[PDB]
Amino acid sequence: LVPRGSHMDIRQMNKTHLEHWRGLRKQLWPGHPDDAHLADGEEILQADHLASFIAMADGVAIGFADASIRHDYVNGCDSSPVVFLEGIFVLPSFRQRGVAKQLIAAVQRWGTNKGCREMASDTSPENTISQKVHQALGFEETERVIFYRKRC
Amino acid sequence: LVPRGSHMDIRQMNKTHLEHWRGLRKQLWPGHPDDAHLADGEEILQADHLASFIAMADGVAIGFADASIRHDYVNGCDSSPVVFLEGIFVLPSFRQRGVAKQLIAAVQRWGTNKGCREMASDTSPENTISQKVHQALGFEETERVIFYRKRC
Ligand SMILES: CC(C)(COP(=O)(O)OP(=O)(O)OC[C@H]1O[C@@H](n2cnc3c(N)ncnc32)[C@H](O)[C@H]1OP(=O)(O)O)[C@H](O)C(=O)NCCC(=O)NCCS
Ligand SMILES: CC(C)(COP(=O)(O)OP(=O)(O)OC[C@H]1O[C@@H](n2cnc3c(N)ncnc32)[C@H](O)[C@H]1OP(=O)(O)O)[C@H](O)C(=O)NCCC(=O)NCCS
Repeated sequence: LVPRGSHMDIRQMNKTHLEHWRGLRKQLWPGHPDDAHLADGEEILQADHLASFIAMADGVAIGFADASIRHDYVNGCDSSPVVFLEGIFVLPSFRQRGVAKQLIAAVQRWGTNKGCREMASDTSPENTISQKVHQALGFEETERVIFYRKRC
Repeated sequence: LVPRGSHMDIRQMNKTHLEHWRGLRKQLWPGHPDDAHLADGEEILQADHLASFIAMADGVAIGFADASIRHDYVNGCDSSPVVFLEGIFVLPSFRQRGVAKQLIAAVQRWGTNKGCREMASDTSPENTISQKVHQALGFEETERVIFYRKRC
């Protein structure tokens, strides 16, 4: 069978996606231990406010997005709760083809169905590609900020 | 009575502080309507996770701080929940005297007693004075980021 190509599926990560997801995520956060990633998957799966999305193509995972629902203050946002995009990543060899586009779309649709008026997100200044992408997908830059931590 | 000066009290904003607080806050967020500020005071007062602190000096309000407890992800933080410093402001004519220092201290002590391992905060790049202050009070700059919003 050849006149076509071979479909891509954006699916919500359930437990049978845990290794595909872990595999891609190790490349978004190289520095976060396999154990850590596993812990996270468990947490995500079970939580009402956490969701992930995997973009499967011909039985393999080529991109994912990590969304959460924020009930706290959220830089540049007017309403609550907010659908935040915590992490999105598409295998190099599949970028600029609308994958992250669909992934982000499925993170919006999830957050809409969960009450969220706005889909927030964030990126690093050194991340120009990320910055552009956000703009291309209709995200408006709201504010830039510096964060601090102090132990209690 | 003269050999001394005249004590300053950092107190947690209850309802009999609502106009002193509103008065100072109008100068942190000029652009937020008196109505809005009032709404906020009500909300703060009643919520388990919201707290404010007023620095009273000789019966008048000279500085305040707005803290919240964050249960969502928090840029540059390792634990949850986090005591976030949403807003701090000290009348011009009282800065550089340790007021914000005590105010921030009382926001830490509140957030400690509420489980928080870390006290987070944030500021704008154009805010050099804020930036310095944070450093002086032992806050380490964790990360800088750009935020985005998209409607759902
Ligand atoms: C951000 C990232 C997920 C984008 O993936 P993607 O597959 O390239 O996304 P899309 O192809 O759907 O791009 C959507 C839009 O961004 C633009 N864009 C994508 N890649 C771009 C690039 N590398 N440089 C400039 N513009 C780019 C597309 O042209 C545009 O399409 P449009 O014609 O509808 O405007 C990224 O490439 C990634 O996979 N790697 C690093 C992870 C990262 O940056 N994370 C961000 C938050 S954690
Ligand atoms: C940030 C602000 C609250 C500081 O108030 P403050 O009364 O001056 O704070 P403190 O005097 O307790 O200062 C603590 C430390 O910061 C330093 N500092 C204070 N003001 C400073 C200034 N104007 N320039 C440089 N360093 C400064 C103090 O020297 C230092 O004391 P230390 O000897 O213990 O290191 C500010 O001045 C304010 O009131 N106005 C604008 C509001 C704002 O910037 N908000 C920030 C987050 S919403």
